[PDB]
Amino acid sequence: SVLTQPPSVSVAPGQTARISCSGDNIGSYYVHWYQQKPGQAPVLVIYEDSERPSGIPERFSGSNSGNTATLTISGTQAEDEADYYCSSYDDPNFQVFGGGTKLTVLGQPKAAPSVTLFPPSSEELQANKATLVCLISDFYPGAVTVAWKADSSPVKAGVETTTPSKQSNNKYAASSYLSLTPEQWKSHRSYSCQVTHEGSTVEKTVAPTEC
Amino acid sequence: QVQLQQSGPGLVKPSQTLSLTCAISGDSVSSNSAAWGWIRQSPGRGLEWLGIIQKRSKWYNNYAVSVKSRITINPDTSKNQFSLQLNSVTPEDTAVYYCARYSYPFYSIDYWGQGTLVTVSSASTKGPSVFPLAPCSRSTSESTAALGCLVKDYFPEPVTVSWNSGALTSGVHTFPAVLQSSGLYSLSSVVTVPSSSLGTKTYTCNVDHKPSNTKVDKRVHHHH
Repeated sequence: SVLTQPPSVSVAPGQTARISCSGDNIGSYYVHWYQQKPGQAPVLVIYEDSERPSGIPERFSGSNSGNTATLTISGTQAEDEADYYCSSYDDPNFQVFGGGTKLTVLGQPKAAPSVTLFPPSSEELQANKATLVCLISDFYPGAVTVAWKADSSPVKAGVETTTPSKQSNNKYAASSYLSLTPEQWKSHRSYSCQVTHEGSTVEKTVAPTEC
Repeated sequence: QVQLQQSGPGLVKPSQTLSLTCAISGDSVSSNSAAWGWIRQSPGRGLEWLGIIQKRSKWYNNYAVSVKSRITINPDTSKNQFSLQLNSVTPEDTAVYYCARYSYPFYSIDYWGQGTLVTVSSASTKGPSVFPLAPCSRSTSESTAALGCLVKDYFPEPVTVSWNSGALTSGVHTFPAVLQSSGLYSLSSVVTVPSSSLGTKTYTCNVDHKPSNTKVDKRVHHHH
């Protein structure tokens, strides 16, 4: 089974965050919630749909009904900023995790990503290689979804995408790399770099007919 | 309390066998009140369950579908440990590996190991190929254009990129490298430059990879 989570949820300090975990009849089994900060092992914050283990602040709350399990945080603290994973149990496998959700506590205004897409250089083509370079900078919060396309069909093969990282201006940067053969670059009529940042998709496109 | 000490090599050659060990303290591996398993997490990615073992009437195990053909979790009832073993490894098996204790009856995880980063790579020390990054059919309408350098396929970190021998620092943005499946890194560095001076002003990146003695300058040719 698959537990679908939103990639990103942002929230201002002291306001309520809600993180979903959709799935086909996930309300029929118990759901656990784990908090994970970078460099650390995850921490259980909610078990049995809505129960808080010892130590877990009461501002954390849980729910589960039908096809949607929801982790809710009231008066979100800055320290609550982390990754939130839900987990349950179908059949026959023992455990399944949701894709995860980055929860950001706003410390600065939201900022749309700057996307630049570079085509392969002629030098690389001479060396019998082809690489598309998609650069994403100055976005906040630091969570993006990169989607490559050939003409109109999505491409996953040869795609290497970095993890978002803080810049010197406290905003975030990321970059995706598409490795191709020159025949592949010359075959297709177009290539696109789709970058989704909180429901907003910025798209950049290159074509082999531009030089 | 309960302690979970992870152990094993951090680097594994591709198609070999990944092996880790979770030494338990403050509990028994053959406990009837707990279950033990492994969970991994690819860098910058999400949690994924690998397998589990528990002793009821007898020893039982359950493995995730995609590793089941390669995964083996064996409880060492002597040294009070349980192991993880992945045959025929591949670069997508590169991740942080956590061992964990599942608490009855809800099977929630109260205790984790410190987690060991394991890399599946046979990468050797290599110098990068430096290619220019320049937009083709530009035809700008704004007072800003972007150009840069692609530093592809090098090992290991780091690589130092400068522009015009250090004379150009403003508007310079070097991006954190990517770790490709090959085990090699690729990096980009770009500059925000005025578009009104693209015809006369020149821009050259100075890439330096010390481990391979790479000292390459590359003038970024502007297209018009």
